[PDB]
Amino acid sequence: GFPTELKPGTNQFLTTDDGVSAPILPNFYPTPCIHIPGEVRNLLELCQVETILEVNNVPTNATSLMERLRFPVSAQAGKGELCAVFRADPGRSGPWQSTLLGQLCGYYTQWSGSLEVTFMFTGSFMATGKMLIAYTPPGGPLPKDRATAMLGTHVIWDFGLQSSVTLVIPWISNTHYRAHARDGVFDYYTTGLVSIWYQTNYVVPIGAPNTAYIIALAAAQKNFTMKLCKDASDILQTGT
Amino acid sequence: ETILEVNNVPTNATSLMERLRFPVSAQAGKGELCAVFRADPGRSGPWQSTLLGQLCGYYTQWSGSLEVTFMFTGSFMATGKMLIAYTPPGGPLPKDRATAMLGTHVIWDFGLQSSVTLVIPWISNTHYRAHARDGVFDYYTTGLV
Amino acid sequence: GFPTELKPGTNQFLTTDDGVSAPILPNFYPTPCIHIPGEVRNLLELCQV
Amino acid sequence: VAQLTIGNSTITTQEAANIIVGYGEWPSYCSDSDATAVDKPTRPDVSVNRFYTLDTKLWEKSSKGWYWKFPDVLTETGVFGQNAQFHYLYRSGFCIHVQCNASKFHQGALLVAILPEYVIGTVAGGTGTEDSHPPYKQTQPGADGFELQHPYVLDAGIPISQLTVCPHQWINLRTNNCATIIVPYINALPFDSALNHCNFGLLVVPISPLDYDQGATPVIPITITLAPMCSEFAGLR
Amino acid sequence: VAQLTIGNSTITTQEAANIIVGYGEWPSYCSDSDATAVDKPTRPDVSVNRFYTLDTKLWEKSSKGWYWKFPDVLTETGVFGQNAQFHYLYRSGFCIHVQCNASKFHQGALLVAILPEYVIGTVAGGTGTEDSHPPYKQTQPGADGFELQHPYVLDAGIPISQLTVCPHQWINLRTNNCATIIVPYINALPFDSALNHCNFGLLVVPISPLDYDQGATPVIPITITLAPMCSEFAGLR
Amino acid sequence: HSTAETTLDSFFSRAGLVGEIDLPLEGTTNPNGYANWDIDITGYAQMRRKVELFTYMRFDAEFTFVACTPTGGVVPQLLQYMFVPPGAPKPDSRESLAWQTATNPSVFVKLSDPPAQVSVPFMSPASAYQWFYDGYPTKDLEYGACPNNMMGTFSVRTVGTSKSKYPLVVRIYMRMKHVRAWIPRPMRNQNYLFKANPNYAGNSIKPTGASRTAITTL
Amino acid sequence: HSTAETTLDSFFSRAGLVGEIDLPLEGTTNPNGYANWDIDITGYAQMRRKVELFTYMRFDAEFTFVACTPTGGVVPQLLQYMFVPPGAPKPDSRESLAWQTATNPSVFVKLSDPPAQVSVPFMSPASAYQWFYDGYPTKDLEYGACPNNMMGTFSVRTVGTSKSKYPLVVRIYMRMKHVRAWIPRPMRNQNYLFKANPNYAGNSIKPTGASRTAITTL
Repeated sequence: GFPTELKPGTNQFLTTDDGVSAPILPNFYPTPCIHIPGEVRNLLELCQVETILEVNNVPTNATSLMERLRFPVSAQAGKGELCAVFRADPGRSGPWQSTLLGQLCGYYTQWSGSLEVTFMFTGSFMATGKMLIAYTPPGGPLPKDRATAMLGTHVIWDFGLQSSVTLVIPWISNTHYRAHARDGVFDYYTTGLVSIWYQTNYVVPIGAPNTAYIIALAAAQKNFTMKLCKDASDILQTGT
Repeated sequence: ETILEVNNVPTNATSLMERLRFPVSAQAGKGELCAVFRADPGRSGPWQSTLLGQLCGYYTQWSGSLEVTFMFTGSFMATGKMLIAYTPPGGPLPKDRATAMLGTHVIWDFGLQSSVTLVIPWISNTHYRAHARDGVFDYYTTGLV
Repeated sequence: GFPTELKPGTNQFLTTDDGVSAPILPNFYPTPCIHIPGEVRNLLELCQV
Repeated sequence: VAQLTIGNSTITTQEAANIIVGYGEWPSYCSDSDATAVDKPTRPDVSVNRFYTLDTKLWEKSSKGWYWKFPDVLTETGVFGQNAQFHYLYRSGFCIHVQCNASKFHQGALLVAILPEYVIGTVAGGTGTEDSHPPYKQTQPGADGFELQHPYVLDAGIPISQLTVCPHQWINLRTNNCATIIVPYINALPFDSALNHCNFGLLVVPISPLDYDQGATPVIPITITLAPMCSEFAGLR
Repeated sequence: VAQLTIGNSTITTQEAANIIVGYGEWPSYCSDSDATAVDKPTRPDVSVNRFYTLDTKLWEKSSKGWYWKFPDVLTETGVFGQNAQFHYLYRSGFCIHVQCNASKFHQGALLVAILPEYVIGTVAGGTGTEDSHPPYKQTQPGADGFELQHPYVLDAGIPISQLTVCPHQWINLRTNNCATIIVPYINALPFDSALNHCNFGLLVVPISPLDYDQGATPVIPITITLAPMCSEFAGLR
Repeated sequence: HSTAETTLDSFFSRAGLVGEIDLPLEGTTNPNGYANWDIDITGYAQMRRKVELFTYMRFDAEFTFVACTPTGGVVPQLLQYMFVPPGAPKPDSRESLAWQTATNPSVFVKLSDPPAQVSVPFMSPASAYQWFYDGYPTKDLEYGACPNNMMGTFSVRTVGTSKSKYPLVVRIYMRMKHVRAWIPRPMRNQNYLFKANPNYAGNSIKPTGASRTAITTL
Repeated sequence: HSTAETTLDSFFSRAGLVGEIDLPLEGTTNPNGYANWDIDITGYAQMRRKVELFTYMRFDAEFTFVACTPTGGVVPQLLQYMFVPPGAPKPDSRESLAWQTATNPSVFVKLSDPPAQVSVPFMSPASAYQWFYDGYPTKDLEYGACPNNMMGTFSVRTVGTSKSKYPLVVRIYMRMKHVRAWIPRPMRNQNYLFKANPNYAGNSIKPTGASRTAITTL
């Protein structure tokens, strides 16, 4: 016999620990795997896919949930009017929960990276006009009016021309720890603020829909991270 | 390219100009079928308005790939998505929008590009036939956009 | 112990499947076969008679 | 304008817009190993490789969306329907092409996508107490498709808000109409049944509701045309 | 989709649309000569170089437009607000990014521009007889901006019909939404006060009035996100 | 920031509790000092939602058996956990010649000894398991149900001819390793109705996530 | 079209059911929880006709034992199948010192465990088995009967001193492998009378195959 002294942790079972143990079926040769199109190797691949951002997450009615996918723009709105507004909070509840990005974050404790919202105008072809999308980094509350909003990073979007514009959120870091009621989860804090404004009124010729909708597509950029796992899932498996 | 009178419904004399274009509007809800026609450059139908069609009439049989283009003329401020879908010979017009998408289709977004083009793979008006007495080589190969 | 995961079909008996199994009589040496005139190797030989 | 002609069919589709190749793979035949090793599977290049144009569906201001199930959709109409019926094993890629004939005075947006193993789930009774697996109408809706009842959850408790995570393509009327998707054979088996198991489903939902100022043809036709890329079958009956 | 991450902030902005670099110059630090020659000004690269996302403003069918004043806007919220308050001299470039979340069923156009030394002028009484220099609310409207009362004359008898002669960018809803502008430090002095003199103003006016067929969220949110490029300060208090 | 915590193996690792057998000395449940547990990786609540992120998966698993008394006490009782390779028949009595058949891997351990652990290889005769099956495996409704996905069956029991002396509770932990996923699909957003299919409440459809007042008010 | 499906091994392969032992708890047949089965490859109906296509054959066999209850149930009962090499004596009691003798290969397996399988080599002391023997092996009629062609004897039984607790049904499957045939002979065309000889109904002789009306009318 070769000399051995046992160290603490002997006979111990750590759910995370991953050493090994014998195969229940030694001589079993698991049918080889063939080639299945589109394998995933790291969830972060997914976090870069654009998914529909339910910015219009207001109608809760059962047969309206489909409206949450898009917000509208129309003749009724006059220049300057604020169209919509949401936060850069891929994690936290809000419009982001609809995106795959969001849903994955929920399975993680903290993260950071650059985001990328896209806006698709689905109105008539004959429709024209300018919308002003503006991002206000953490802190500076939602710009008072359209004017002042423009004095900061913004993009004037013209659907008369390009029917789809993309805005990049510089960086959001959900790492600034916190402790609410008892759910001491690393609260964003870094809630950027995207606001979309009516730069010009909605313009359409006689014969076209005097109201259109805009779909929003978000997704994180290449430089996105996720740290710590958290199996928080309200949708759980139930025995028939 | 010549104007395909897909909206070949109004026959009234002072409306013939409407046959040149079909409409899209607020009244229509998601999923709704907008329009539908066949890939029959020869035979009567919307194709008769095109130069292509009219020439085919001066010929007995033919074959090739086609190319329909769609131009949105709405406002500039107008946005949204239309789903154009082609169903090759056989498979009847898809029941609803969903199932239609499971086959060759193109989601067209006018918010972005104001004009999309769809290619019809191939239509062969060679499958002979003999209707009432006008035994003309009937398409048979009626695709479905 | 070397790591193994079992795939479906484990503990399964397929009448056609033909892997193997040990000899009931290990040391038995089946009397050698001599030469028998006219052996058949494929029924198709017969189908041409 | 430029009409593609592969078969006794001739679709006059756009010259060459943008097509999304599924999972980044062109449907191909097979190396030299399958669910048949002493059974060389005949590869229908004959009439099994032409254009099929399903009965155009009409898009209304209210369509909830539609869906088709492959390979089922065609086992119906077609000589490809002849094969899928008289053969045991099957493997085949695809290529769908959804077109939309509408005017610049209409508006809308369709999300067209391919979802492997698309398992439906009806109401489960009404409120949720009945293990009633959907009818043989929702599992294999022939060549005329079937409508979504709950577009938001794609009829399977999955949010459409995330459907883009599949091979998809948008069809925004003000920007285009035709959309294309090349689907490769996706299965956990080289050769699978072409009559009972539907390798996937093609969905096409109106994300931005169809609309038109009053007076325009209210129904815009969605024409789905598809072509079977690399058909493969084994053992006839 | 691609989210830029420069700081403990992470905005999920478009991949890389078009950004107008102001007066054709990237904001930089300084050669080796200023309003301080035996005073090497510390250059905050720490938390003074992250993303700030101002409280989104709501665009209505009637918004007259808004404006913010730099550097004031941030001397409020932020560690950049910490610097601008505890320091005497200041020099800093910028980079604004205005985003607009709306649907393809809306429409409008916003002119977003940067106007150096943006001096306001109220009504001057009512008709024009009162040398009342605008309130401390119009000269430095914090981080929540301020609305234009006379958009046509930009509140300073200058015609907006010509505002494009400044670093600007359009935001036509049917064509885009996000718009970006990189502002370089523009002043008649190397180092100027960061609390009393506002190097410029950011305007964002609805040139084509917001609109939507009835039933769509009537207010479209305009999210202004900005990043301080090359901050510089001298002597703390 | 190392993107390693976002891999597939780092997402699906960690020993989770998937089974909890119960051998009460006397009562209703498992009145024969033994019970048959079918390997079901959904024994872990939030697991379903997760794996169901993909359409095809492949993996192995390391099962660990933590057994004690209901109180949490350790006792000198010897147990035998047996594995029923999908395809072989399971025990039906406290001495069905099933526990005897060698082709059914058994593993004896006392409660004195630390948890027992073993590795089950990727069973399935397919290239991979598949959470979804859009068809029927060529009266009754056999839809959505995929055959070959059966990982096997663990049969726990107190060694010996007679019943156990103390009440026992065997907890079964399983950590999957070496994972490969394919075809990512939308994330479940409606509560689950049955372990079987993806049916959902056909009226109680709620929005993917919380909602607000107006789209302009944040 | 590959002419491989027409080989000899591809014609004679496939595990066929050749034996079905029966150990009823109580009744008539096999009243001692054991029975002796003589390896007879004609246990499979259509096999006789086939092998009898040739005059001389040589092969090995892989026997498989699928045992359960009459219901088809699995049970914790241990069995012992023993092989009696043609030449050694067979058991006669539930503990004849026969089951004890090593030169009689036994194989214990529980019903829990998957079927038991083993390979019997080409026994015969001749160059090959021979379905026909035109003579007498140098009172009674010993014609046509060929001695050395005996493959052995399987003796099934419930392990243990006492009788089994449940009723049992052991099905015996045998697939022959590595086959060599010789001297092809005409294909049987008259029903079989005895397992012994080739006698046939001496009046009930029917035509090789169906008949028609006239030779001119098809």
